[PDB]
Amino acid sequence: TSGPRDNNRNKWAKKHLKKGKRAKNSNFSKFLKKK
Amino acid sequence: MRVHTCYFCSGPVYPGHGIMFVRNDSKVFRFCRSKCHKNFKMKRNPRKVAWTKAYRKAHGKEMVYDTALAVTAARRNVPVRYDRNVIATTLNAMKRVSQVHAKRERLFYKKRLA
Amino acid sequence: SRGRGAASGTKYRMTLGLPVQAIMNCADNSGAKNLYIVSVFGTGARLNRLPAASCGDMVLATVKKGKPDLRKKIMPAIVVRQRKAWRRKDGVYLYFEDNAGVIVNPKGEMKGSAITGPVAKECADLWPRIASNAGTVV
Amino acid sequence: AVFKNITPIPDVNTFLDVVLSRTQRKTPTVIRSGFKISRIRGFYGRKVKFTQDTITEKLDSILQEFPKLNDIHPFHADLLNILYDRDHLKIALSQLSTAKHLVENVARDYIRLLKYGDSLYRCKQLKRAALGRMATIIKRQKSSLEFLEQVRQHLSRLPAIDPNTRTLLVCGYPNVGKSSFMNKVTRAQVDVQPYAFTTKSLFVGHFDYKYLRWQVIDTPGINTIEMQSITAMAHLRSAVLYFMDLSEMCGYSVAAQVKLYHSIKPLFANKVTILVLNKIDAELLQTIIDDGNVKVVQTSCVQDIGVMDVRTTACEALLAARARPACIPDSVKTRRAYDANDPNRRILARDIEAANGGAGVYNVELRDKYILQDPSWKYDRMPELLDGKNVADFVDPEIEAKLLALDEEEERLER
Amino acid sequence: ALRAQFENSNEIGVFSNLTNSYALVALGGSENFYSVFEAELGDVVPVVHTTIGGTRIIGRLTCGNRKGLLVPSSTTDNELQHLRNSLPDPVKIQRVDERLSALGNIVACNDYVALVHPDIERETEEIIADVLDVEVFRQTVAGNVLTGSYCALSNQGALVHPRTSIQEQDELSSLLQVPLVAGTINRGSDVIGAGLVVNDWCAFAGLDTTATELAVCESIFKLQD
Amino acid sequence: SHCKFEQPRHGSLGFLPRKRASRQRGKVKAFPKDDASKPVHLTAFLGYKAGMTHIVRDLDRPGSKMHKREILEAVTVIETPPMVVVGVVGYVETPRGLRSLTTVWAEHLSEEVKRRFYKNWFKSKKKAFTKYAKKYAESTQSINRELERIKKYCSVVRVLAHTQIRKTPLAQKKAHLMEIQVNGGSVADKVEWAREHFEKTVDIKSTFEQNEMIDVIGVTRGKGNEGTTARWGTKHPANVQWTVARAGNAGYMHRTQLNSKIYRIGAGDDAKNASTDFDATEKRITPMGGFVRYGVVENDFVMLNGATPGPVKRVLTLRKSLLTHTSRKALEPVSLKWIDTASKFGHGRFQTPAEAKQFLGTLKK
Amino acid sequence: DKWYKLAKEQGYRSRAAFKLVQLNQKYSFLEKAKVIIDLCAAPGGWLQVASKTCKPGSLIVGVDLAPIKPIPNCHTFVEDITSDKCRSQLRGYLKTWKADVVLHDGAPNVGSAWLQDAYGQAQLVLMSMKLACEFLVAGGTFVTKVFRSRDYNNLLWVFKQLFNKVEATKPPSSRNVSAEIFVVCRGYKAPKKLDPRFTDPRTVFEEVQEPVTNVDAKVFHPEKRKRSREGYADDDYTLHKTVLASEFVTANDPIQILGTSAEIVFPKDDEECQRLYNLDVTTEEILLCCSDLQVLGKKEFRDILRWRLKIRDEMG
RNA sequence: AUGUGGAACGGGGUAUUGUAAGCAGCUGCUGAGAUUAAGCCUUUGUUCCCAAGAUUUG
RNA sequence: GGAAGUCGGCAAAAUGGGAAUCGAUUCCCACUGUCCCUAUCUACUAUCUAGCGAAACCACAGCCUGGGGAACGGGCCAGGCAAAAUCAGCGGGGUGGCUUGUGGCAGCCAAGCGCGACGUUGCUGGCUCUUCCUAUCAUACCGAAGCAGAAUUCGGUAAGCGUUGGACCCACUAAUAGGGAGCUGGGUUCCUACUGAUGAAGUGUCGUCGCAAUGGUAAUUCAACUUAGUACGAGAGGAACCGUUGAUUCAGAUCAUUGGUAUUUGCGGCUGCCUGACAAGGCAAUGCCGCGGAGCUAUCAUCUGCCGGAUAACGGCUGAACGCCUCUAAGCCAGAAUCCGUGCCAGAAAGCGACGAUU
Repeated sequence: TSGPRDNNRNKWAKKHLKKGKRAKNSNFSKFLKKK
Repeated sequence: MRVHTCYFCSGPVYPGHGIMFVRNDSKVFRFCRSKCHKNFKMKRNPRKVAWTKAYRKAHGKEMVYDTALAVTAARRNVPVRYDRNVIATTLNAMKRVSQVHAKRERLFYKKRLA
Repeated sequence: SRGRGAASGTKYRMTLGLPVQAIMNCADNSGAKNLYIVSVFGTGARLNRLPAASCGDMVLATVKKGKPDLRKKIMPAIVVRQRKAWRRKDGVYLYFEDNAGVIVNPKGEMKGSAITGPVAKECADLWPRIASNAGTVV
Repeated sequence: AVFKNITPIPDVNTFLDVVLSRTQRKTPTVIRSGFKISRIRGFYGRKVKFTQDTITEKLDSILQEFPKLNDIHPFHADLLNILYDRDHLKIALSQLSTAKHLVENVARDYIRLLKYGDSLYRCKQLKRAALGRMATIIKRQKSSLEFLEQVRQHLSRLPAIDPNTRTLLVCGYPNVGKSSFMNKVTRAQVDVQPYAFTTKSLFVGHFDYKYLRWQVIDTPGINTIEMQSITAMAHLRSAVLYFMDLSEMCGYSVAAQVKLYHSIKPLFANKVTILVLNKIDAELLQTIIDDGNVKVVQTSCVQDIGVMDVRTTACEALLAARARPACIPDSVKTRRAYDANDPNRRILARDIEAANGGAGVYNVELRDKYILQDPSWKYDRMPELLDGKNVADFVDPEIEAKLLALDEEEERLER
Repeated sequence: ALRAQFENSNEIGVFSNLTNSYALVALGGSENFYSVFEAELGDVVPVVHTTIGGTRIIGRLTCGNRKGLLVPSSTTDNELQHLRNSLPDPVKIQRVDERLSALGNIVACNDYVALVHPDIERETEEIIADVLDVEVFRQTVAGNVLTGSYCALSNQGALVHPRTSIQEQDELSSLLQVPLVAGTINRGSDVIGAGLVVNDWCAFAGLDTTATELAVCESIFKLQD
Repeated sequence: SHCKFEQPRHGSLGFLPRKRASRQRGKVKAFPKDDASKPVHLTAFLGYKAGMTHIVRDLDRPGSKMHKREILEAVTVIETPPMVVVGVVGYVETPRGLRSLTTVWAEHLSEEVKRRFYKNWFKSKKKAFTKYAKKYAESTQSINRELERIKKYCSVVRVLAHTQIRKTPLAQKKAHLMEIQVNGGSVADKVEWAREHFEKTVDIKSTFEQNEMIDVIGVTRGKGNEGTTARWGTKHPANVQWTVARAGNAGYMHRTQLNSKIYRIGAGDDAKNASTDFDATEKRITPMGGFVRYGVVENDFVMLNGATPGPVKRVLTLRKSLLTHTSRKALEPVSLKWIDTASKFGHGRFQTPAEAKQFLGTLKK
Repeated sequence: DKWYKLAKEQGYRSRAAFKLVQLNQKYSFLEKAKVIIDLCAAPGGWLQVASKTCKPGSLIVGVDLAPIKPIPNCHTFVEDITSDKCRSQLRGYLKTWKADVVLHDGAPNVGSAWLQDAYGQAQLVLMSMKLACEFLVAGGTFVTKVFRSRDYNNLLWVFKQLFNKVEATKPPSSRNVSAEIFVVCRGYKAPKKLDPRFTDPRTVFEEVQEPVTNVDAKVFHPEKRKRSREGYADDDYTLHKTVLASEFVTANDPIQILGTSAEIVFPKDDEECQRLYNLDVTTEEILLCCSDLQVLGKKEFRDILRWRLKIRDEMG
């Protein structure tokens, strides 16, 4: 099985970070940031 | 999520605490701590071990019955449909058990003192 | 393919208490009495580590005492009971008072028909056939 | 008999290169003259032995994967007869086995002489003398290895037959509608072309009917193809499906087809033939009809009419030769079956899933379907424990009444 | 008669239980199984995505009919509360303090008659008759004690082992007042209960069930109309 | 000659030297990457390991073997009283690294942070920051100049914050002072945020929010000098190389546990912090009889999954994860069902004395 | 080893050849054996010794699965050791004669459970004597190798009924570290017909049940978990077996009942058990003790035993 | 280096064991008694002690 | 769990014993830290201190790499390097640029200079251990093949990471690939290194908070759910990518729960001993037994193990050389578990910055 150094695994991990899967962290940061 | 009752001391058994033992007759025993588990291994009768609630209630050292509030507790094998009004006033009945049982707990020991 | 053959679900890590050379009770009505552990499936490359099995693991078993025609096959066996205490993922610690197992084919349906004694739910979940033919599942 | 599992045979050069490369790569390579003579002898002995082991390992793989013509069902044995000349195939396989034994003999001989090697050189040439003889042995079966590879390639193409199961052999004149009948009956995509004898070899196709599966084997029309067709019906518990061109639109005369069927009747015996009138839409036949076993079913090949009836008749002939009130809900009587394409079809949790992230991401709400006096509380958390007691032991629809009765009682005790 | 697979397993009786008033499916795996059940019974009876004791063998752990449902001792309070909330009011649920926890293996019960493991407890038999409202009979199937796993029951038909004799066939039919056929499910597997779940108007079997077997179940269960 | 029977290396070469950490406080060797798209927010906090317990939570993990079941997990309780911001440090990027250009301190420094500057507070004349306080009172235009310098030249803004160790039931009186990098916004925005946060307390309620994934860093427990057996896991003419396992220090090393989940951030002023929606039963996070060797938790606390490095009453640093990692374990919510507060000093059997008193009879005392 | 060196020097193909010749020297059987059939002939050392020692022109047969190197006067049969075809060739070569001595050298592959290997050839020797007793003449001899195990006594028992004399021994060339024994079964009984009990191995290796288990020791010592690995009471579906109270009182095996039964019940339906229930001698402590037999101590068992004796005094 | 100061004891809580001696009449006092930080928690409790000696430092 | 350890029941536990063969061997039962797999407890030593106080050994000493014809060595050559004084451990240090994958005899050619190359034809030692190499068994990615699918064969880059448990045998495993540079059996009759621990010293002094040159580096494999009974296939059979869940091995932590440990000698019980007696306690080289907090600990318990560039095999774009073509010559794109960083550990005790006070 491909490891974590895999360039593919890095690529779709980047794809996850490119979409709303990290938008739950943006608004999460904004909540404390505003309060 | 059930706070079971130990087989040996008859005390509460919370999650994580204690041991579960399954016998070949599919009977399940729950032990709250290592003291009760090892005592069960040596097969010491709870009715003849002093520090057990089973001994205390079977030796006259604890109340014969407490029909507190016309109903105190049972192992209900028929589930009941969830209601708020039922769930809130039974939350209150919980407490009303506690003071009444606490009151009778004071009265019984005061009687046993003399 | 025997390794996780017809498991219908992953197993959680469980305390290992039945290594190889273990002698353990047959639990089915097929006629076998005692089993001897020869090897366990799914053991990797660990130096000096003795291969071991838990509840619901599939092992290679030899019927030491039992019916002669039941013997002379290194038959797959499912460990259904274990004396060593193990942590169920919900938190409770469990241990049956004897080490028991069933004679099964590599596919995952046993030669027996009814299980005498308690059956671990981990065993009954990785092996629906044992669950189907179990009498009491705990 | 799935002949596809035979490993591919390298030509003599690649075989030698693979063997020698494996010997070089897997065995140690460096030795010095100053080493103890025992280590020198062991060094070259390993290479000779390792090369022997690689060669037999490959040669045995061939000898085991090929089917033993004697031990197999005589349908396939005779089919391999007409296609491959069992004697040539048997000679080719025996040559490899004789080679295998020769490779073993040379290696045993040279390992034996190596025990007496006195210098790094005299061992070096026994090893060179060894491997060369091993190689020259292999180079002599160039024809046998090439022949077996060709046989292998065509073997992997043959259909997987099973005479044990119920069958219905279809044979007749070339392009006489038998291919059309096979295509209409079975899912097999048999090519139909104006060129005669388009079906060079046999074509096996399964068909489900009468709660059973029958393997219809279409044979070449009637040469090597004709011989293979004859052997196909030679050993098979099946019925003949002869198709005679009623209108002669297939290019074959009806009288000629009848004469051919009468001549082939000796091999078609013990079977329920069919007197198919092919190309119905597009005298001599009296003698064929006099047999009785042949079923005269019209086959309008141009209009594709009667093919299903003929197939059903043939299948039937082959089979012959071989208080509890169930209160079903009213909605069940008018329930529309869930078929995806229709718009009236309701939704399923499977479709909610693909919309809401698919497998592993969508969290199914277990609580979403509770029969409950409200849809809002539908996500509430019911208290389970309170002050050492479960809330569950006390959930009673009249529990308020027990509490008021009680009130009165405590008010009595305080007084 | 339909063909379905839970995950990639031919045993759907183990992972689901079906009655004439409700359906129960395993939780936590693929809901494709729940999706298939809803496709045929969603508009007829409720389908409950439930587990019993944090376990997916609910089919062989719980036995029930169109009237009542039974759960073993290992059933958690939360799951029991979940089942009560999901199922409609006219259906009653009961915990059983039975040594033989596998209710689905020891009890094979239709709407009117149930045949039980021979060594069942008297208190279990009494509460079964009270809740299920069926006549209970202690007998073995083909000399085999697991009646629920080795026999499938419906209102109009039932199946048993092919190993049973003709006189055992007649006796079982006479004691059950329902047509009974000796057969097999999932291509030669003699666990009829594990491979088949049947209500009074539809049948589910594993995808590996042969066409001949499906015809047999359809013939005995009269489901063509 | 080759090794006959091979095994993987008995140790890890990435954690040596196995020497004693040159620090007692967990160092942040990496702060999360900055971004001007997001304005101001902190990135770290400092707490004390009070003790650890176990909880029961309903696991909503789609696709899991135990989806929608009750699970038991060990949890670590770290008391996190609010920390006072007393300084700001500007860092300028140079071809030689990040260099601290200047530092600005708040006017009023508590004795808590003043004790950090002395090895003996009582003998000292307490002269630290006195002239700084004088110049702060006299002329604020000077301090405005360093802040102008920070917002004009510096690229990284960090705030010096010290923990109110007085609030914790610790025998230590020195406050732990560290730098938390202000991530987000322009350098001017960070400088302003530091200014309006001078002398005020920043709490864990504003730093972390009960669901995110953090890195917990600290110094591990000390096991003393140990032989090759327990230090390393041990069962041609040359000189001994560094790779050979040897006998030496085992324990008290700086470690970093990644991917720790906060199950709960509770408030000290609230008396329901140990109670959940499935439990009621008014109680506090402190177990019956107090935490073993720590005391009673009376301030804001954080409950992490698993175990964290170091023994009780040791200081831990909690930082935001450097890299986003959207594993569904890191993205799922947590709904606590029950928290264990029985006596950890022995085989405890009761959650609170209130509910112990009904079961037990009337004690003579 | 030394015997391997002797074999390679002299020409014999195995140390087992030296084992055979030493056995022939001490027992003096093969020299008079006109018809010798050797099963599992590999590697052929037995055949070489037999051909050399015996008078040329005898009926020497060697049957094995591997290619048997043609041994002089030894018809070599490369087939299964008990194939229908191979038995046909044995009969075809036997003709009017009958088997006099059947040599056997069954050696299955080792590398599995020791019980498997020992029991594995045990049927292979058992099967080989089946074909032997098919082919033997009256007074014949059957010689082979067996590893000792729990089935070794049973195999020798079957040998005792099927042959007049048994002379099992171990030669010096045999590796004493291993557990092999050379059994020599001479004086063939020559029965009227081969008994189905002997032929069919269900009745041969059937486990002979032993006397009652030492359960009173466990009764007297409820502690000391002794790792019970025997089985489950010969197909006992429910392990919560209960014993009638009146039956236990009237029984003559109280220790066995306590050691086997898990509970003693006092049914209300039975009038005698109800009378025992209402008896003043039966107390609540005894009632709870007998309600859970397995969780009971030495004192409780002794109290129960005294109680049953007191009831025995009362009823008669 | 006079402080929400420290220390020695004491109380309470929490734990370990199992119901003490004695008074008595197995039972009651008595889930009592004993131990409890030596690397458990707490203290409006009492008592006591510290605003000292030496050394190196531009 | 019960000899799975070892050449082997060496030694302990069963109290040593039951049956066979010749005291030995074997077998079945029995027992157990030999082992999986180590953990805990006690005493002594080692540690420090007061006093006393040696000996062996000693040309001088003390870092490594390549070379010094040899004998390479420590002194010589060329490099890496190199900062006082020390402490406790452990014992390391006291002969071809060879070689590898393709045998021997004869003839026919014949590029060419009597030979004559390739061809072509004729015949019979094992138990544990650090690191390195690739000449790759598995894992990653590619090309070819009747390669439909699945499974597979060969070949290329590739040494990052694994390559077991038992008596050549039989299992597991993804695989059980090949080699280089403390110990025991049958067979012949000081100093230096390594590992931890202090430590004087510029920078005025003492501190607090930091920076980061450099050195080390870590994660590995499997199967489970859909995607599927779909692509493909007459059928038999039947995958993949995205997403998700567990487990094997390894690594780093932790002690809520569970087990273990008992000098808490904490409590209780039993035997014997000690004052006339009711009692009262105390004693027995840790008298014996049960429980036993705290601590320690267990893949016997729980937790945690991540992303950016540059490439190799290889697939392409434009495009000449060579008016065509061309992945290459100038340039460009995609591309492997690979290399380099990030992250993680250490922090130059002769690298540094900011701040505080300053007798």
